[PDB]
Amino acid sequence: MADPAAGEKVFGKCKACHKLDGNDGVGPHLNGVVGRTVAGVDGFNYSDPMKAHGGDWTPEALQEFLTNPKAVVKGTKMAFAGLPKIEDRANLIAYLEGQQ
Ligand code: HEC
Repeated sequence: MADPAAGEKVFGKCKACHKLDGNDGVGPHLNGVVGRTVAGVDGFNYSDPMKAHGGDWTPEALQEFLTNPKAVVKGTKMAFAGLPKIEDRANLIAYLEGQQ
């Protein structure tokens, strides 16, 4: 299931650290992350294994990192446990395509 309205309720788990619309808080601003370069917001300083990772945030790279972030990038400052169900990750990735 890839629904952007159910992805807005799943993004309430992200809202306290991350704000979509230009504003960088505890994490960076997430407007248009689907396809965006790893360590790409010039303005937010990232972790050293996040800067050394490379490539882009594709829908499989976002599904692996949102399943467990500190197992995928060993030494990221993202203090989030994980989304185990596919519908929560796929609904959220449809909302992050909706806000490009
Ligand atoms: C605060 C406790 C966070 C929560 C809750 C979530 N994330 Fe976060 N995110 C946070 C930080 C501090 C960072 C930077 C990590 C680093 O190593 O520098 C991040 C990063 C992401 C990223 C990468 C973005 C990029 O521009 O490279 C993504 C894709 C990301 N976080 C997504 C995300 C989502 C969708 C969350 C809710 C399910 C989520 N984060 C929660 C801090 C926190």
